[PDB]
Amino acid sequence: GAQVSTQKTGAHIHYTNINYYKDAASNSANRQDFTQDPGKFTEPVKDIMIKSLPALN
Amino acid sequence: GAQVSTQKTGAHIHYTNINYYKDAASNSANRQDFTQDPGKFTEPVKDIMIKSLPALN
Amino acid sequence: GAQVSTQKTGAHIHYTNINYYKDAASNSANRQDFTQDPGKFTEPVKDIMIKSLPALN
Amino acid sequence: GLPTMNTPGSCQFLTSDDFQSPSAMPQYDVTPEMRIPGEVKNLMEIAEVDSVVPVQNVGEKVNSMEAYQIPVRSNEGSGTQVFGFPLQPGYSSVFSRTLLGEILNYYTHWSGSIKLTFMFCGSAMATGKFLLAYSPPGAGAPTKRVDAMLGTHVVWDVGLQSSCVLCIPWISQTHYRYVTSDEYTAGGFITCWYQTNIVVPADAQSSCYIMCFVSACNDFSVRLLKDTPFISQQNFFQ
Amino acid sequence: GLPTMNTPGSCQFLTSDDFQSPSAMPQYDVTPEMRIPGEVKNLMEIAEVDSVVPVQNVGE
Amino acid sequence: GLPTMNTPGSCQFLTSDDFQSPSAMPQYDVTPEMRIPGEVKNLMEIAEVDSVVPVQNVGE
Amino acid sequence: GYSDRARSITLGNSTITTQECANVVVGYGVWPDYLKDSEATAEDQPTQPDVATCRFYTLDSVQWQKTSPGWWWKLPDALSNLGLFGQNMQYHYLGRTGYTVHVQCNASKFHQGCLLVVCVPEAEM
Amino acid sequence: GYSDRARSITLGNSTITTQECANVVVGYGVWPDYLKDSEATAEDQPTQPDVATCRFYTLDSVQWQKTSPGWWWKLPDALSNLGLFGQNMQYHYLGRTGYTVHVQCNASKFHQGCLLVVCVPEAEMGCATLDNTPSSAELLGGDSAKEFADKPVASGSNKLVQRVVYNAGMGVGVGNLTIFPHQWINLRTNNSATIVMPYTNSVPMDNMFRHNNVTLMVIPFVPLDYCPGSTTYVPITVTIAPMCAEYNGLRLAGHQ
Amino acid sequence: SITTPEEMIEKTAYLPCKFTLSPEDQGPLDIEWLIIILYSGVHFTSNDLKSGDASINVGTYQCKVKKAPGVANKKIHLV
Amino acid sequence: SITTPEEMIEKTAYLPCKFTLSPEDQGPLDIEWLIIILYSGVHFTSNDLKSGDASINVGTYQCKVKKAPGVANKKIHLV
Amino acid sequence: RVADTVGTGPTNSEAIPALTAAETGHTSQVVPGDTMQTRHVKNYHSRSESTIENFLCRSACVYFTEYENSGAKRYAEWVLTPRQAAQLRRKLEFFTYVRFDLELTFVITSTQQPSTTQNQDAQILTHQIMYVPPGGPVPDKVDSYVWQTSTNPSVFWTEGNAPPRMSIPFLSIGNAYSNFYDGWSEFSRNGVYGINTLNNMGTLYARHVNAGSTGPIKSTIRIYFKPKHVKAWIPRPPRLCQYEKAKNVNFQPSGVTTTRQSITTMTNT
Amino acid sequence: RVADTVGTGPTNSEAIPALTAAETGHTSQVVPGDTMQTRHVKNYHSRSESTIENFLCRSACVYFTEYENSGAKRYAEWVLTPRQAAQLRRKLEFFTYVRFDLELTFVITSTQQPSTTQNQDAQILTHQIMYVPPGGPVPDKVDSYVWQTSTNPSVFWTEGNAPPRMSIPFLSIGNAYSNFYDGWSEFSRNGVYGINTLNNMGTLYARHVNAGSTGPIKSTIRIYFKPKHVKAWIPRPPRLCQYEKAKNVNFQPSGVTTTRQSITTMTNT
Amino acid sequence: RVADTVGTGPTNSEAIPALTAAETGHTSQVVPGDTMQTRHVKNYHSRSESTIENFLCRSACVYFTEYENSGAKRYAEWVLTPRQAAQLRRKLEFFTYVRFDLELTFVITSTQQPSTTQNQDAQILTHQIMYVPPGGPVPDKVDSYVWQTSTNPSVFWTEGNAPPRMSIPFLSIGNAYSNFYDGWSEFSRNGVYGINTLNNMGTLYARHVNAGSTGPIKSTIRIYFKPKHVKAWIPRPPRLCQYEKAKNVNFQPSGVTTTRQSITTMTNT
Repeated sequence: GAQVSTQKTGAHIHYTNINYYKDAASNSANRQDFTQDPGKFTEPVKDIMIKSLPALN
Repeated sequence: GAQVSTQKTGAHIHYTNINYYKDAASNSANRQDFTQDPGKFTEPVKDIMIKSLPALN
Repeated sequence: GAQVSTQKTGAHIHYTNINYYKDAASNSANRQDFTQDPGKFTEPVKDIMIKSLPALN
Repeated sequence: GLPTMNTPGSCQFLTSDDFQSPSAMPQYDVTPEMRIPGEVKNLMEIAEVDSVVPVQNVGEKVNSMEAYQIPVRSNEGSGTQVFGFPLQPGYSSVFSRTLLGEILNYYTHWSGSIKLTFMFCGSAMATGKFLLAYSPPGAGAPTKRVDAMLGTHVVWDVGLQSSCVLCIPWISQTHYRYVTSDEYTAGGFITCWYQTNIVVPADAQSSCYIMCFVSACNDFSVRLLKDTPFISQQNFFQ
Repeated sequence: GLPTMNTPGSCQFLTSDDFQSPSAMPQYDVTPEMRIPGEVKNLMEIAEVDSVVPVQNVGE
Repeated sequence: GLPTMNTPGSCQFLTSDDFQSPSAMPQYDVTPEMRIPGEVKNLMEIAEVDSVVPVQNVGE
Repeated sequence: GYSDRARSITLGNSTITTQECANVVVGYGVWPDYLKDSEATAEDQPTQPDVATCRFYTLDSVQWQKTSPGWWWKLPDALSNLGLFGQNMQYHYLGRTGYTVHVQCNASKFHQGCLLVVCVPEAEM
Repeated sequence: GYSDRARSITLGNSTITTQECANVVVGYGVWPDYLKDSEATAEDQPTQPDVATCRFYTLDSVQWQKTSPGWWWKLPDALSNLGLFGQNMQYHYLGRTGYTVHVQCNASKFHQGCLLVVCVPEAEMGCATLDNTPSSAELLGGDSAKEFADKPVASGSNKLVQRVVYNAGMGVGVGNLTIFPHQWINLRTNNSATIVMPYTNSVPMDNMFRHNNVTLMVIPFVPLDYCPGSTTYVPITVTIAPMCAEYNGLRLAGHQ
Repeated sequence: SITTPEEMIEKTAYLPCKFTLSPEDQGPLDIEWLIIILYSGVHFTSNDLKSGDASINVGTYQCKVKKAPGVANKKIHLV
Repeated sequence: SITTPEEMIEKTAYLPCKFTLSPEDQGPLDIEWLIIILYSGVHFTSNDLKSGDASINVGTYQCKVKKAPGVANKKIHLV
Repeated sequence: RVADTVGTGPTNSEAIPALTAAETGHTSQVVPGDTMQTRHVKNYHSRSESTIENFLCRSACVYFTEYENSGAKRYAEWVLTPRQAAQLRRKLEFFTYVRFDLELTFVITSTQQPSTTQNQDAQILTHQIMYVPPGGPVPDKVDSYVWQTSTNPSVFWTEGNAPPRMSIPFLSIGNAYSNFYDGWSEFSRNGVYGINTLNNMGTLYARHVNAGSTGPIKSTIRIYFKPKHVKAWIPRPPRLCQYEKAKNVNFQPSGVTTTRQSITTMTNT
Repeated sequence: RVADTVGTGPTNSEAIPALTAAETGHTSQVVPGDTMQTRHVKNYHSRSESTIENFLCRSACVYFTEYENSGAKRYAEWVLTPRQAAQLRRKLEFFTYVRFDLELTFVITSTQQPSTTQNQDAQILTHQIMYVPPGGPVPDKVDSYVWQTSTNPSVFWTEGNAPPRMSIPFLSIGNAYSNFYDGWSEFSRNGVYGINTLNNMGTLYARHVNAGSTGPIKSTIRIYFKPKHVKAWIPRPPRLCQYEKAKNVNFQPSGVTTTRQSITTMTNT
Repeated sequence: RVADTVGTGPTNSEAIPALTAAETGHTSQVVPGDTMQTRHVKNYHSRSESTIENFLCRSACVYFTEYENSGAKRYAEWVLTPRQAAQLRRKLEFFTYVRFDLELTFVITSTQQPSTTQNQDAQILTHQIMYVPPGGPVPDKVDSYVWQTSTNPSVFWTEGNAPPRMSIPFLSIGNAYSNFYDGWSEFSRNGVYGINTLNNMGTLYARHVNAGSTGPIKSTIRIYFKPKHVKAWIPRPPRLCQYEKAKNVNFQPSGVTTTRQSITTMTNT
């Protein structure tokens, strides 16, 4: 039950992982979660605002 | 002869195990047995008792 | 070249083994040989003796 | 030799580790299993069984069977109180020594509904009506029957069936409550009042007793196993 | 015993290592997750929000 | 180096352990086996043989 | 197999159980309901507290003596100061509701007597 | 059309009828049976008396008073001198059996009180003197009930038993004895109590003179109370039937 | 284990010291009385004292029974 | 935790020492006042001081509340 | 998974779930929605930590004892038993009969003792732990030939290493262990009561293999039991009283519970 | 992958990306090529080190404390909390609610204390660390029976080995931990403010198992937290002021920022 | 699996299983159900621990000996043999001919010896163990060139580590080892009796590689044999008497068994 994942590499390879314990709080940190969604804190308006259009008309 | 099982996880992943010794008293504890049967100690009557019906009639 | 065998268990599971050295005098003890043949030391007579029959007639 | 690197935690004894170790008796044949009645697989099968509550745990009543008896009589009035205690299953001295309470005192947390069963033990002629009430926290405890009437209650009428069950539901802001005393995880109050007076004929006893049993519902569970503050030791027992 | 060789770095504590360790509470059931507003996954979602600049930071 | 963790019981001598160890004579050729009479494989083949009992074990 | 004498009524967070009941009398054969669209006149949206208002309220007790003439209670007035039912009639100009009335009196076999329990519409005195 | 209150139990040449019974409690859900071939260890052929041993035996009666603490009976000891059950345990080295225990107490409507009837496995009790162990005579009463005490017993170099009722002689809470198979005799509702117990041991059979597998306890949680002019003498009677009884190891009679 | 390791004999006085040996016990057997007499590999009443009777025939008299690894004691108040 | 662990009482003078116990706290409870009175298992105003009132009725007066592992203090300037 | 709440509304009928007879010996199985109006609440809770395994499978100190490298006490002995300590004894005695393998751990420590000896340089200490099954010869001295451990299991351990650890299976002659025994080992009914040979697990011996130094040192060994692969039968009421002896169940009478001020008091007095 | 620049040329139109209304509460999303001519620049940059995990998942000293092998202080105790230190507290309080597992490490060290004792040869020291969950019995002395650790987790460790390390899951009764609590634990609103029981994680106890030597020694334990498997909600403004207490948010008023010489000065004064 | 009891009833016939002739040299094979009525009892017992392997495959101390870092005894020597100890010798001599590999373990310990030397600080000690096969040169001194171990097997070991362990195969010139030899090595029949060269396994030498300290130290080595992969032939009666020598079977006449009081006594006198 081995997991093969990709390593952090430069721009312009794999590693193997096996879990030994039974609790899942014993596992290693999730360092490869690169999900973003800034539209909650930024631009949180009810009506959408187009960039080229005047904010108030 | 590896065994892949599921780890304890929250609500709302696997781990691997291999036995090394020959006796089976050398194995790890069975922590995932979630079998229940409380009807021996509780409700141990010869005639079954329905909830909505009077206990004695 | 792994060997999967059965562990000693009670009445009423496997383990894995790999050899590392080259000599075979380096291996572990053979603890599961349950072969018996007591008829050499016991009942070692030329003519067979039936239980219900008289020993001498 | 396969090259290896030892990480922090090597050669330490953590009393709750789960590892394989070598057997000191190789190839020992154990005694086979026979079928015995009453096998347990979860401590919550024991918690779900009734046990008698010592409500009258006042003064020397504890060193007697009188702690378990709840006295009732015939009054020249109505609406007076019979008993009251808080919803503290593992901390209150009313519950802490019951089968549920003993099991709870091995765990930091608890969750689920509770069942309180009340059984009348007077003469068959004796008749009565009682109000059994639960108040969630936020105000105080009720001091009058009308204040208690505003919470979760049952009106128990005594007759052929001598036992009535008052279910206390899980009404909490958190999913779990501390077994130890805590004002954040407050549970509420449980009270009893005389809906109507006890009425008997001539030559029957106008004083009676009631008994209480506490059991857990099928949504009950506990967490964080810990040591009990109930057994202690000063020297090795011999 | 499988023959092994320990390399430099054994039994050291590097405060930015990423290893698996034994749990001190086996089989503990955690509180389920509820949906909360305003979840963050990258500090650059906070940097992309405006904030007022103190340009006249002179004296009192 | 593959990362490992040593558990309690490491480097102990338990006189009834069952492990593989290195041979001090590599590639030694042993004397072949001949067939000898009366081979034993279980101590219960010896227990199942009669032997005379000393019942009158009194004094001299 | 059960006894028609034993009945349980559950409303909101309250439940009443009686082991000796004659039966239930239902108004004029009409179970209470909400006002329908084709019978209404007021146009704003109504409020319906439900479990908060529809639940059992227990009043003070009276003593039955050998010479007692009888007692009366105006239903709306009886619960005018009790809980969220009282608060909701305090903040609103119009209300509408039905009732479940349960009267309780136990005694032993030797005790004798008979009471009439009646719900009278428009009991103008 | 019948009443769940009326029940009849027939065993051997005996039959008990009760017009006011709560129901029957069945051990741990297990009806008694005989030992099977794949669970045995002793090799000789067993004896099964059946109708001769499996039948109701009625013991002496005790009086429930207003201040009575309670009574206890070791099941194997209780029937050790009674009929062919007693003879068969006298001539044999190993025995095995279950029980049907029926407790009886009637009274009028005015009489009030409640008794707990419980069958406790391995009811090992403690001596008043901490160094010593309770005497056999103090622990066992073959033809007589053993009585609990209300006050604590004094420890003065004796072999007595701490028969405190609120500790059940076993140094445990008495209200927590409900885990064990049990029924309640409530004078206003109940008349009798019945428990069917299976064989409970860590071994397939046992010697029946040096080991008592189960103990019957009757404890009044609510005292007995009546107004003047009512009957003042109220007895309690215990009736016990062995079930699926088998014996191995025949030899000269006696226990030594 | 000695039977009734605490008792008071009020009165020839017979002091009982009957004992039992655990399967684990296998060391040499040594018996001592205190107030007087010692047995090693007042008068003892049993010729076969090794079988399990350390009783003697005559303050507080203490019987010490020692077979490794087991150790047992019995105190008797003779009045 | 003691409520308002710093205050000045200017004036019978009532010195409040109401406290709270953490779930972790489980050791024996000990209360001490300083300048005078000690409570272990000037006069305290509450019979049920164990519940959480360590107030007393009469420089700087210090209230020390100790339940292992928690330790709390309160300083009051009586003028 | 633990059960989930079912939603209910108002009722008016002859169904009576709240009324029953506790004289039957039966625990009522009423849900909250039998006596009130309830919403639908899916429950994700799990009773995973309440299993007999998790409840019992933690290491526990059951005994500790000392020995010296010089003087009268050169070696230690102890008959294996879990009744000497309070905590594991009380957890185990929730049941009548148990059946488990054992995991055994040792923590051995040494301390230098005060003396006037000078120029003391100490070598490393090795310890021997030997288990003798019931019936075998026992060591009368530190140098006794029985330490040869030809058949008896032994564990040698040098100060500074990991603690020694071994697995022991179920060794009872009977099908299950016994926490309680209402009887005697003598058919006559005389002799000690509550004592039998079902749970006899042999003796433990401990010594220094070398003395190490010319000055005095004292070692202590602490033994830890961990039950594994557990089975249990017949639940029993928890021990209300303080244990007094290891061999029997003797106790001192104690109040059913703690006392408050009255039957309406919401606090503990 | 971070965004890539788009190439643009000259413009003359009624499109006005540079003009907006900040009163709306909306951050403008203008690229550089909205107000100047730009080339095409593929961008290979990654925001991998700015994830909440990488930002929080490093070990941090949160507390350290001492104990001795002789004298009044024989054992140490500490209520687990990350508010005692400044650095991890300030990083964690970027958010209102967090949810994480913990990785726990210990660094235990010993030092010989000055004394007139002579001929001192010291044996190796073993330490015991015990975690008591909130509600359980606590040790009144070094030899207290509670050190039996029948249920409480314990870690034994001998000087010279690797540091001990264990994993702790999310233990909150509430769905998420709380860094801030605007309220009281009393419905009356009296009592301490900002205090609740959501983030209570129990106490830690530490002792010497053996004394080792005839002379005095003093040990120190340092505790390290590492958050794992992190979730966070509601971003909050960073702490401008110096922390004063562990239990509350009290502070001393401080300037919004540093001061320069004038509004046109390009240096820091 | 061990045999299972067969159920039988009553009989009346000319079949006579209980009557036989022991003069034939044959052990009767009667089951209990030949002389009584029996039930059917399935038997789950196993004879797994009675195999010659399990019976012999445990480590056993066979010899121990000392040497010093200074003075006359600087090194130790021992001719490998299992007849020096009592326990393994008696187990092995259940048979006439055996054939096994060997697992060899060493337990080396050191102790500081009394002296007036001062300022003694000791470095760690390394030991050398050397096996010389029969015929090779042997070391006349601690610094002898033969310690070069060009061909002879050697094991270097530093105090504080695990015990050294190695595997040795079957080295006999004959097909099987001999526990007993009724004869002489001289055709004339003169010379020593019961002595042959079939079981000669060479000599063992042990020394300190460094002296470590300026004060005196004494080391002891203990040797442990574990037979592996065993074969045995011709069962022999167990040794009734106490061994006297290592080289021969000489003994002192002893009673067949212990004595009781009479032929009807049920106890041991």
